Amino acid sequence: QVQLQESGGGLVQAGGSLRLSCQASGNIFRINDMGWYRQAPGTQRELVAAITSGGSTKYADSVKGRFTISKDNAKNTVYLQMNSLKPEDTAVYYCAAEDRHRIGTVGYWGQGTQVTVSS
Repeated sequence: QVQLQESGGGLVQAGGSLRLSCQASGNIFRINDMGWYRQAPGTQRELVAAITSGGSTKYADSVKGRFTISKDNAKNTVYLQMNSLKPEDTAVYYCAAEDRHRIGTVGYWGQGTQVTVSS
């Protein structure tokens, strides 16, 4: 099994930038797709960005053009680069990983990292 650990959250002024990191450890070879979800105060958890091992990406319309998901294989980490942050990006952000032996669902979750965008 696999563990996911997020970091890089915090407080940023509207219009500012923030880079989240998710380091995977354990049985790395088991990871297939990875992604970032977020859960704003009161709302449901939503998929924000996803990446495959080969580098294919996708984004929710609400963040597309502003957020970039990427990976560093050597460091076993995936990133969420968040530019032009708006107050509505305020949420707990969660790292997620698909297990190759159970495709189509999340196999592993991080504990979540708080991003607060001030007005």
